[PDB]
Amino acid sequence: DKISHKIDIPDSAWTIGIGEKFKNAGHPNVKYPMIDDSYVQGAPLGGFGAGTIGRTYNGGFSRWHLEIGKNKYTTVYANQFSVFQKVEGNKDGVAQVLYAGEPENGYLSSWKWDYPKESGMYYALYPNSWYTYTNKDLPVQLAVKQFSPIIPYNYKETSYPVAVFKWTAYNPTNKNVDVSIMFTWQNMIGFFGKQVNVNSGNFNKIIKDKSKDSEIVAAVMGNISNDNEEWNGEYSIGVKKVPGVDISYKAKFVTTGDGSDLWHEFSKNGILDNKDDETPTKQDGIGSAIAVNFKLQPGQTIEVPFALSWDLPIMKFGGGDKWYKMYTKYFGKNGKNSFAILKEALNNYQKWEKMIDDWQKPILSNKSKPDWYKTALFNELYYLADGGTAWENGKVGEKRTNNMFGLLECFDYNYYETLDVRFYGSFPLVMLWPDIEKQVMRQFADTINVQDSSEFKVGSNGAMAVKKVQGMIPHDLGSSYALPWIKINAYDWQNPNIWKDLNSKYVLLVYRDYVLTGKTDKEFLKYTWKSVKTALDKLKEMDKDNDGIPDNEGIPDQTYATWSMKGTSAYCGSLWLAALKAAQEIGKVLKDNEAYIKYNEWYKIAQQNFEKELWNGEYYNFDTESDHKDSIMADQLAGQWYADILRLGDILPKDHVQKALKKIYEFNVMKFENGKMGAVNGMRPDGIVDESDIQAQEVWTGVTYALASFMKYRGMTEEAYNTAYGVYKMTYDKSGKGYWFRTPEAWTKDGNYRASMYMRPLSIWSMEV
Ligand SMILES: OC[C@H]1O[C@@H](O[C@H]2[C@H](O)[C@@H](O)[C@H](O)O[C@@H]2CO)[C@H](O)[C@@H](O)[C@@H]1O
Ligand SMILES: [Ca+2]
Repeated sequence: DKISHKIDIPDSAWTIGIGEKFKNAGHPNVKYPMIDDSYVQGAPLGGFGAGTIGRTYNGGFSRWHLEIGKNKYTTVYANQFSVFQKVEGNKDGVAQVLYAGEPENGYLSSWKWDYPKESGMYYALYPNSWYTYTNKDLPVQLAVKQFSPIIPYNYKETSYPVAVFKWTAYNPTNKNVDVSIMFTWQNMIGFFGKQVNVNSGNFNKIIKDKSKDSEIVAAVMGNISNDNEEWNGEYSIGVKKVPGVDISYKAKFVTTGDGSDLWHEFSKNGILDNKDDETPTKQDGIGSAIAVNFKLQPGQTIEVPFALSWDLPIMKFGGGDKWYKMYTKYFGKNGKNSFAILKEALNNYQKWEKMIDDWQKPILSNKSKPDWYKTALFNELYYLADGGTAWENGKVGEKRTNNMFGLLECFDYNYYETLDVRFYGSFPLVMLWPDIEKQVMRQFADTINVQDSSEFKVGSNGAMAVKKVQGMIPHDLGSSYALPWIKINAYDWQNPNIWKDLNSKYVLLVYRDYVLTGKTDKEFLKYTWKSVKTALDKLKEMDKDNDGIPDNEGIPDQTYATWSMKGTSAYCGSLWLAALKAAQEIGKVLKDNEAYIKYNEWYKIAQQNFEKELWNGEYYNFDTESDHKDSIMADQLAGQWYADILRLGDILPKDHVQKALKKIYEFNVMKFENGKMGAVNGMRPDGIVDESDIQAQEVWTGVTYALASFMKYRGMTEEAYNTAYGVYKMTYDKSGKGYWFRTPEAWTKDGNYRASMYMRPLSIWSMEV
């Protein structure tokens, strides 16, 4: 491995061998159907709202999120990098596809498949990933750095449907070596969004752009149609010329054939025919090929950049709504702009690299933090781009001031911006992309007073209920199978209009966003104030016994729905206390003196009653009226956790909070599988897991990272990192269950999971407040 010294892979990068098998991978622990795409994953490529492409550690372009809100796992085998090498003075060379595997069907059989094991590594520190190629039969060693320009406080490049592949090649041998690197890409127009004739009209063309300081050669893969539809647009691949390399290309080869039309050229001398065949296809799959060839003298290094772009301007949801994607603001909406995007990337990727280094460096250079934590902190951010992200730039067939945004809860539970989940999972947005965060919360503000009197069938019991109640915050802002932003509350399994935590979390989220963006944005507080007051006032009406706190009703009425709460609960109670104190402070800032006085009286009354009803001398009871009331909940003081973040001070006595957290650490962590798997949600005071409901027996990844941050703020440094460590281990480590780049909501004692690719674990960013 002489190539690793010649590139800058950080030590915290997640690593695995190319072609490595993994023996202990977990699977779903529920009886209903649930996604399991295996452990062959990688860091995604593509910006926010662009649609993402998951290239795996084996090198395949396999996890497709280009259809916004859908997860499609299938390797498009034609999409590859391939290498040709010949030692100078030798008659023949070798050619090899850089993919640890082979096609299932008989297509592309003439290509050299099955990149051997123990011959290279994959590395990932999102948004960067790397492949190294160190193979006995390849004299020249190769590495590629691949990324998309995901940059905090940048809402432009961060949106781009683009990837850069910066190759580095080094000759450690005593002889000159001829080397070719080739990028193949299938014309994927019609891969989604066409019932019939999936390839028909597809055509490829070569573009050459020589502009003194920059020669670029690119294949543009489009369609003859000018239909402005979900499926139509362009993919492009290309390369920038550098000193000492020459470029060759093949505009059209058949992907639904044996491949020899391309391979017989490339495997001969690593040089292609430069044939520019623009004729459309009818039934055959087609693709393009871009290759560079060069000669490396002994000890010589060369760097050559490739790029990939996809101009697919329109997203369509299942309800029929068609929206333009965010990036269209910068490149246009007509779907004929893939080359412009690619050219931007090939001429600016070095700037983008430095911008990425600039925002990672403060964390990476802090040597007081262990590398494992950085691996998790950065790689968890995969979900921002990969979570079915929707970022609109106008509805198809119409100007507008704001660009609505949606991140999914997950693909199995296909709901945009699920509020109770985003309470934990929105930390990276507020901290790194605050304008997006604020926009999402204004979307929620705008839903508060919406009334939908028509009824729906509640799935868990069968009872009918009102869709959307005035003054109650929605569970979500819709589904990709229906109408995001328009038809809210797509979730019907329970009735969110009776939930006791959503209104509180909403208020806490509003004030969080003000506090963590510098306490300067009064306009944001003004925009949201009516909704805040309404939300707390409607929740006050659910106080039955007149203790000043909303009553949980012993039925599904909060986040932990099936692990029911009754009476005053630690969870909803603490959130209520914190929300009231947050409302007080907004009151003071906006000079709404009556609101201030009101919420202050409500706060003091509820605070006293909370302490009296729930403090047992060691921790806070789960609730007042359940069968499982003395259970130790991991999330018992969620309100106080947010109050620390919001700099709202002590809603509960310091001494009591400290004891509760020590108890949670002693029990929920260290008495659950030796504290190597996170915090189990519920534990009985006898040191046995609360078995009243499945949820209680689950570790929730995002709850645990949140709990770690809470411990950290309260000076429990060792406990915080030990708690978080178990979540890292399960996700990323060889001893875990192989959930890298698909971190689930939950696992049980056995390490099997529920709901892979989940928003909540983004809560790890709360540890950086
Ligand atoms: O995991 C907590 C999370 O649950 C989500 O509801 C799931 C539920 O967990 C599952 O048991 C059921 O079969 O499916 C529903 C989705 O329809 C819920 O969306 C979240 O609010 C909650 O945080
Ligand atoms: Ca009450």
